[PDB]
Amino acid sequence: MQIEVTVRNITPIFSAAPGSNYITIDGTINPPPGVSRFPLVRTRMMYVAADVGDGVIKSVPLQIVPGNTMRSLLRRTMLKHVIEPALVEKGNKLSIGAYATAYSGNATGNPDGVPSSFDEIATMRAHPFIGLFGGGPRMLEGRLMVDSLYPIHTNAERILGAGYENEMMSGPIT
RNA sequence: GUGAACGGUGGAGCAACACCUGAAGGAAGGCUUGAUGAGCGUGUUCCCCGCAUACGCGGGG
Repeated sequence: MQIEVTVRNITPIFSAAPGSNYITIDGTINPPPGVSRFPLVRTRMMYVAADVGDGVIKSVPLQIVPGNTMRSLLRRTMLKHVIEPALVEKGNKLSIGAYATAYSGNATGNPDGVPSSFDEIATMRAHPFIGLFGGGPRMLEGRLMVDSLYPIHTNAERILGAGYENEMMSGPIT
């Protein structure tokens, strides 16, 4: 089942791309050394194959938010005000490892190499929260598939599948 | 006139069949482009340093 959540950002988006990048006072991202470089945390960018001219496809930049950030955000909002109220209005007490595995998919950094029983797998994939986000010590596969947040941009023209032919941003978005 | 002289290791044959690199995972917490350099007081011959070599030049406060 496919969900397409079209959102519009009200304030600027800053998902910091890792990397020691630098900037001059008048632009010029990553200059040659000696022009008094300033530290610059660029926002997250996905390279996307796109139509640059008639019959030519090139790997253009397109500024996105990664799907891991979105996946943890969805996990965090359901945990913050659908799952934890369902546990503390009923007085249920999750363990600290249970809290760690709920909020981050694992309790420790060492998954078990042994597989879990099939009844356990069926119960957790039939579970409302654990079915969405798997993992755990025995590495359950979740049912949820969270894509990265692309903008409605012509650079993402091959991403959207021509679902939206309007509202297509052409110029730079940064 | 080498116990020599002469003498083909040959023909043919499938390394091949099947196999998910995969499950989970927040780039983030904090951070004034704002200044800084733009205008505001002294009223006449007093020390010391070099070039000279004193006829004078440059010069410290």
